[PDB]
Amino acid sequence: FRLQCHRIVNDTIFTNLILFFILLSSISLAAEDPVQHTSFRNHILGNADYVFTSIFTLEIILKMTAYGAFLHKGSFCRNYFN
Repeated sequence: FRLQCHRIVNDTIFTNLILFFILLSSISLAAEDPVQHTSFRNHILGNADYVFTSIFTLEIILKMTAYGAFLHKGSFCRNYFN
């Protein structure tokens, strides 16, 4: 029943997580269009960015709980999850 942690650490999860983080940082931030009205193309771009951010948050939270209830105390830098 503990093979889930092994699957989380294995299966190149780190590489795809890095790729997803880089792509979300590049898309949801650089392509922001600060000074604009609601618009149509900008509106649908913002909606797509919101949906992508939501699904990325969902994937991050579902990829959590690797060690279980032990990373809360021994967290040198895992506290970023907060």
